[PDB]
Amino acid sequence: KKYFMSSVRRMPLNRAKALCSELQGTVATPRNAEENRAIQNVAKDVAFLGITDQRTENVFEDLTGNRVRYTNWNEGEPNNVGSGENCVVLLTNGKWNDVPCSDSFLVVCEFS
Amino acid sequence: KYFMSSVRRMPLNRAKALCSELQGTVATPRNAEENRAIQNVAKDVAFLGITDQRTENVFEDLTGNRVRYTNWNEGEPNNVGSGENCVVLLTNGKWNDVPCSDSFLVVCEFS
Ligand SMILES: [Ca+2]
Ligand SMILES: [Ca+2]
Ligand SMILES: [Ca+2]
Ligand SMILES: [Ca+2]
Ligand SMILES: [Cl-]
Repeated sequence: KKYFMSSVRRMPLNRAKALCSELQGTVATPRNAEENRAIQNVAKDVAFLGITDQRTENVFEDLTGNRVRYTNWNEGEPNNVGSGENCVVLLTNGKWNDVPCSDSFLVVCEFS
Repeated sequence: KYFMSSVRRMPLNRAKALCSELQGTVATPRNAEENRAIQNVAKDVAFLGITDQRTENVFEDLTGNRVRYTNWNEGEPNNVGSGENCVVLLTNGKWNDVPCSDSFLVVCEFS
């Protein structure tokens, strides 16, 4: 089964990736509503998910380059504001928001 | 409990910081079953969340609880040199006390 754990400190996606990979896990990528809720359970605040549209704008993939199926975008998202928002966070209501990969948020790691 | 191993080596203070960052702790086997599980996730010698830093030869977990189950390698713990107050799980599953300043892999434990 997948197990999700939340970080205590906030950091940009690249550091979030490094943190989860340090324990041989990955940044949490919910594949369905059950997993999305499981991530909500552990994230006490806005937290990074392992999804990006860095390759092609508006084509969201997990960190292994696998195009995602399930999405739970907050109304109005993804909006790619300004210079670009190519990373994704799980808001406190469980919905998603695309944000700059360089911005800092808690991270939820996934292990199985 | 879920056990995960790090890929890089680091001293105990950094190991504690890593496990704590994801709200866990350095793995502390409470019986032979947990000891084997940690051994299996660790690909090389790794730190356990046990030390005798507070009182020499009184081994406790990182929350101050004295440990009951132990699996010391023959001749251990020997507190050699200027002192060894940290503990590692060897590749055969037995334990060895080592300097906390030394670098080893870390196995984190989560509930
Ligand atoms: Ca984008
Ligand atoms: Ca947005
Ligand atoms: Ca000692
Ligand atoms: Ca020793
Ligand atoms: Cl020491």
